[PDB]
Amino acid sequence: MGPFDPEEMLFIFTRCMEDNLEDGANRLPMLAKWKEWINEPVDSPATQCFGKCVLVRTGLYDPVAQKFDASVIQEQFKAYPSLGEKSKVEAYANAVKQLPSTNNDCAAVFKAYDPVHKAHKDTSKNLFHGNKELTKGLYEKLGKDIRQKKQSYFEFCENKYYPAGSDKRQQLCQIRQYTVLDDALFKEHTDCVMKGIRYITKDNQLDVEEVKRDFKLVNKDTKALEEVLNDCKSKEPSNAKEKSWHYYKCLVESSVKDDFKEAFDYREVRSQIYAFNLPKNQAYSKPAVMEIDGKQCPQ
Ligand SMILES: [Cl-]
Repeated sequence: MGPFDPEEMLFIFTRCMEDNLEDGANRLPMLAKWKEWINEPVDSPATQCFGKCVLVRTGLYDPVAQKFDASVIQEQFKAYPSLGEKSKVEAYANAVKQLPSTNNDCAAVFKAYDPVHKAHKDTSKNLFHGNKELTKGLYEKLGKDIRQKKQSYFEFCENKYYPAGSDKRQQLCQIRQYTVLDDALFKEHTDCVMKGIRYITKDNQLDVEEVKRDFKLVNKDTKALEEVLNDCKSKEPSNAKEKSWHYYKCLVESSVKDDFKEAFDYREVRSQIYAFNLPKNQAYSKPAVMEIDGKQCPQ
């Protein structure tokens, strides 16, 4: 588990908040605290499950082992020497290592970790891209090489593989209209997108639940999707680097293609603001039915 870059941690925090914030009067007060690494109220099931969510996605809590795991702390510090002081990182890792084996329920996981969170707040916040000043500097260093805050993930990938001002830019006319290109460049670009929206994991595996999540958000049933994906999986290519493209092509050409395009389009919109749904769950409405950088597409 790990290391995680700033975008990866932002994804984790915002996803866990989206899934765990209450839907009533407590929503905004809780959001204001959790955003600032204040895991309160400690007695709230919402806070407890939020905390467990973050710990599971980072690998600090291993739900299979039913124990905490400090390995990610060392992986994180190795990747980001500027974000920790060795003695402090070691003290934090030690505190995690010495936590007892803990049941895989929100309350138990949260209660066990909370003392560590508080005793090592700055250490953990700095290391895992929660320090606003440090993270701003890292985003500047990375520039075009990482998806930036408030940037469409699709645009991040497009700009990497089909850069503005290049003879490649024109291909976006076809790409944005769901034309499935066959070349190595497009396969890499599609890997960038599919991994960026988490349809494909870091180890090139399909995450059916993530695709389903996006169907449900556009009010589409997922039974037909699951059947299509099962068929696509039965014909999965053996070369790891082609798996993202394989699933993209399969979905685009399948009997769920229209629902897929609708779901994928809305995911692109939501990828522009990771906190899209946090102040309040936003209602989805199908956009009314092309230009690239102001230039008219010939198709
Ligand atoms: Cl964002």
